[PDB]
Amino acid sequence: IDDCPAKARPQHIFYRRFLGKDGRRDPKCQWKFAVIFWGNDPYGLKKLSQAFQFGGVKAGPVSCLPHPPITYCVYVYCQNKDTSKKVQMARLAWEASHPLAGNLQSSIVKFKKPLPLT
Amino acid sequence: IDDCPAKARPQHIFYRRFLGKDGRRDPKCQWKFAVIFWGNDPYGLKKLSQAFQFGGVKAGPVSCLPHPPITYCVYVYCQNKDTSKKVQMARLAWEASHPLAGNLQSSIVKFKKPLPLT
Amino acid sequence: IDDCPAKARPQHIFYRRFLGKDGRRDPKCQWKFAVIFWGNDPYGLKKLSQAFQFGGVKAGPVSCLPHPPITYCVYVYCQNKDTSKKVQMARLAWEASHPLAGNLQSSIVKFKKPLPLT
Amino acid sequence: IDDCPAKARPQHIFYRRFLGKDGRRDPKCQWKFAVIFWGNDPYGLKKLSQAFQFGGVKAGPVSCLPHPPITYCVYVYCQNKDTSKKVQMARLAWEASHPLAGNLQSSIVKFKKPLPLT
Amino acid sequence: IDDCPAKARPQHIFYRRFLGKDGRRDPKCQWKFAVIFWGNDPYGLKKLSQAFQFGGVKAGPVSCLPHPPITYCVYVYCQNKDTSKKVQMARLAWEASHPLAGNLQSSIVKFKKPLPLT
Amino acid sequence: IDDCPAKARPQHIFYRRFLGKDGRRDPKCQWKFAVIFWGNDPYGLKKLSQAFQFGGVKAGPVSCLPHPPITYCVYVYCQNKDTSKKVQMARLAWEASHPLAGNLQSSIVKFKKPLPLT
Amino acid sequence: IDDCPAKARPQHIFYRRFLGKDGRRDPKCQWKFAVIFWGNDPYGLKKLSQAFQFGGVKAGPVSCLPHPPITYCVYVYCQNKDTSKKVQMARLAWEASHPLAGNLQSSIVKFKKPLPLT
Amino acid sequence: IDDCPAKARPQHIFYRRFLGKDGRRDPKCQWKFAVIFWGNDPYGLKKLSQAFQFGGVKAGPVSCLPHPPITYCVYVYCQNKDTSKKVQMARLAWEASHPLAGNLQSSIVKFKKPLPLT
Repeated sequence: IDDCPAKARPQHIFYRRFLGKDGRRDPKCQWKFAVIFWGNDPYGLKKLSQAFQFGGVKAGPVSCLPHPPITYCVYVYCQNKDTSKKVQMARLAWEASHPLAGNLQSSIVKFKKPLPLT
Repeated sequence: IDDCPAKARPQHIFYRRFLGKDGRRDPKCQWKFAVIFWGNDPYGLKKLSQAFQFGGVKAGPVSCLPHPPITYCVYVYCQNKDTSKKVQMARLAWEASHPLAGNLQSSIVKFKKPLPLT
Repeated sequence: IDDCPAKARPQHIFYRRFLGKDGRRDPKCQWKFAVIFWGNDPYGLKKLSQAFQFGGVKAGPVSCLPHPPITYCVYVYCQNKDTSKKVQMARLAWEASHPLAGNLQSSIVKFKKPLPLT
Repeated sequence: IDDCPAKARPQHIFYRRFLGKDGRRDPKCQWKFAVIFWGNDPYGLKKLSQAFQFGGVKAGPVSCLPHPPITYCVYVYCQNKDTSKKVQMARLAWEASHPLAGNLQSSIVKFKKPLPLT
Repeated sequence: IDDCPAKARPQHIFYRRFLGKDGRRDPKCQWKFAVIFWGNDPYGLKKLSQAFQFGGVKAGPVSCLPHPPITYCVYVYCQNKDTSKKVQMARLAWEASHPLAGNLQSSIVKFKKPLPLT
Repeated sequence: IDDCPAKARPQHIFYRRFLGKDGRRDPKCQWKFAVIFWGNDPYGLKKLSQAFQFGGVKAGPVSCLPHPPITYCVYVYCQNKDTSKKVQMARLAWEASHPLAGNLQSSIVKFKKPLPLT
Repeated sequence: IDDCPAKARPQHIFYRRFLGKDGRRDPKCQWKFAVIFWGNDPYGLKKLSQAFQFGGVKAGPVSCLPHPPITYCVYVYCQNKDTSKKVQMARLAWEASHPLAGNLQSSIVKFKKPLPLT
Repeated sequence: IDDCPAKARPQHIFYRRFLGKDGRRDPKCQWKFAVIFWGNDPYGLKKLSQAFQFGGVKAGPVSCLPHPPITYCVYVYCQNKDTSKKVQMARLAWEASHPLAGNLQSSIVKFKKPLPLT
């Protein structure tokens, strides 16, 4: 937690408690699952990206989405189907608990072939 | 919210924000789903029971469980499979956000035949 | 049977014969299943609750249901899907065989995560 | 009930109450389902055959089974999957309720193509 | 074949060739499957019943069907789903090959619980 | 039948009777299904190919198979899953009924995208 | 590649690179799968047939299709469901990359019983 | 094609031909599907990102992946399951056809909730 930059620490401590065992170091599992968080606010999305780094849950850098109002997004990568939806619920928890946090719309994601994270 | 007794109001306001549309008045849906919250603490379970009364989510009174340390439990009844697990996540959110709240272990529940709530 | 209070003994002896092996002591099985009996009559529901205590089948205390005419209910917890529906049929048997017994409407119940009874 | 011969009347009245709506006249349903009752006793099987004649449930005459102690059997034909298992439970009810009745072992049966009963 | 009565021998020799391995002595398999042959002609149905006796396929005696023109039927019991439909095709083969044989309408049958033949 | 060359007429008349409705002109159905007949004998396979031409069943010309003893094969194209296996049984019928006919080993075939026959 | 005739070598080298491991020598797998390429051009279909010979992928000789404009076709036999569709994509790749090549319409094929290639 | 920057034009023209109808303007479909291309080379990934912009297929900007040798990735978003795998095959086609192009490893991706592209 000391290693994680300060800005996302309030979030980090929250998610660390929220997720539990399914969020920390389950090597046997394969990572087939991620969850994309998209929002117009780059600031909060960066905080979210910093917020999730774990044994079972990792998040990439902030990224733009295809435009047919720029949409920014950050993918949050998980192990199983449980933690995939649980992270989605983890953020909504923070939004409800902490009103000052922005509202982010997200969808669960399933990958067929495994991803290179272990 | 004025009608709901005070003790569960902090919880109520939380869940009211957490759940959203799937937690309020969806008449078309049939109630096949509930979620049981079991814990040794009657006090917190009573607060939980008072906490959930909604259009899509209703909770019965506190009840004991069969003993082969008395276990108390309160069922929380939902509409669909989404709100069933979402309520389970809603409580865990409160526990993580508010540390002073007790730890309650729970399981999602599926009913075959419909239940008389509309 | 001597231990079980008298009032539910006529029922108990009935269910003991009706259920058989699937109703007595199957430890290998996990309890994912229960069956809720709801009715307006507290008296008969109490008798039902006393009636079911077994190795594979356990019943909690009488409990109220959420009101949008008070409805009382008693959950009857089972091991597998077979005994879950079989108990539902076991009560209907008693109602048909013994006319004096009240009419109780019930639904089979499925739980996702296991329940703490062994 | 007057038309049904006397010997199976005690059974008939029982099953008539036990089965209910799913046992009487549901024309929309197709008969894909039957249930075979096999036992060594021809006497009781004949009584069973006389016992089941209904709108949704019909039973053929007593019949022998292939021998690799003669086994006699009587098929009981139903509409849906509900009534198929319900009849199986209906007999077990009679055996438990009435001890003097013999013990009959039976299995539920599924037919792919429909059967000529309407 | 010498043991099998003469009348069904032309049929027997036919089915013996038609069915093959799946029709003779597969003990590992459980008998969940039968096929009912129903027809108005008792004579041909008796010949059919005599025609099928095998390691994997057995047929009971001729039996009547429930009447809402008497219908007679004979069940032919199999091991797996393959032989169940194969026997249905085996008879149709005989009808097409031998025109003098009567036309019999039949359906494949599935049993949930196993049957006492081994 | 007059149009079909003579050599396969004995077969043709057989299959015409064996197959019935599912073998003649069902336009609503899509052809997703064929059945491949492979054998070392080109002569009999040619007769088989001539034997099957129908509204619901069509057969292509005799063709070789990949060699890692030349294997010849002829595909027989059907409408639904019923007629696909039924044709497989139709040939086995001929082999059993008529001993002089050669023994041909075959497998049912399923195609994902539809085939250009209507 | 030296053994394969020259005309299909440009194709062969292409498919050899395109397919990879799933296209070369996987003995453990069973061949349940093929893919049929149909087209009006016999010339290109012959080139295609010569083009595919592999450890995991084999193609038979050019063959006609049933006519209710002669259609020629060549089946390409695979191991698993992956290579079945991959070959279909492999040809489309060649058509897009090399414009001079003809346009061939094809469908993936599934066989129930295994095929004699190993 | 004039609008698309030059560097990815050779790719663009290729994919435009490869994909066809399923790659251009199918509004009725919902976008549940994307495909992630990950590789160590930022240069080629940028070319890939520029290469895919279509009615049915859109690609976001180049993005990094979580590190437990920096991995860069670019997501390519599709409509249905067909185009999702087809794009994966579309790139492999280019790699096989054009050797000078780098080798990129990728996996198909499924999203539960729809994505905001129409």
